Amino acid sequence: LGPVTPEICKQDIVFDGIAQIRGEIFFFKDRFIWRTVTPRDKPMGPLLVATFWPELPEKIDAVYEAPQEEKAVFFAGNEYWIYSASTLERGYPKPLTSLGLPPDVQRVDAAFNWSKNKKTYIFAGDKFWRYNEVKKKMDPGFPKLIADAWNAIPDNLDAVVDLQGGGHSYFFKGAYYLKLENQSLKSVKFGSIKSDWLGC
Ligand SMILES: [Ca+2]
Ligand SMILES: [Cl-]
Ligand code: NA
Ligand SMILES: [Zn+2]
Repeated sequence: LGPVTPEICKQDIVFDGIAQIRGEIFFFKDRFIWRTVTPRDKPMGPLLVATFWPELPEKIDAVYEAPQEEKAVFFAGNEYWIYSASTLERGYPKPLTSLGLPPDVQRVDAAFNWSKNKKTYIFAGDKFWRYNEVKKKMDPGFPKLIADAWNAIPDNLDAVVDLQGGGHSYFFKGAYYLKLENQSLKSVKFGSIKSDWLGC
């Protein structure tokens, strides 16, 4: 007798964060992860996030992999953790203020590094920030409003990821994802997370 764990396809799971880390896609839900190497193939899981990142709290809010450093950055509450493989770095968790976020944002929604410009975007409610990974600082003139800067992208995102050299960013909210053409921000298509990411 084991405890009940979430069942993809049989339940409507809205993930906390999604990230491609070291060529693998991770879907995070509470203490668990499912992973796959290519999107429409049914992911292995649930594994426990603790067998890879033991220091992470029981729920993350957003995850991305900083491309250059190939470090995984996880947000949970008003802290973030940066790892190289399963090794937590020097002095993490740090408050979100060490990333350049204002002390008023107490949690973020979704985060990704966008291959279109290799800048990191951090989404929180109706706003986002663009973080410079080489200068290790936020770019000026942020936060901007998602409604003002993105095309057909909803506020309160769940997760965002840009896979590989695929040239699409994927915004996940509720049961659907929006697929953005990185070369044509005008062209946004929608699809179903269960059918297209979880291979249900
Ligand atoms: Ca989230
Ligand atoms: Cl995310
Ligand atoms: Na992400
Ligand atoms: Zn079942």
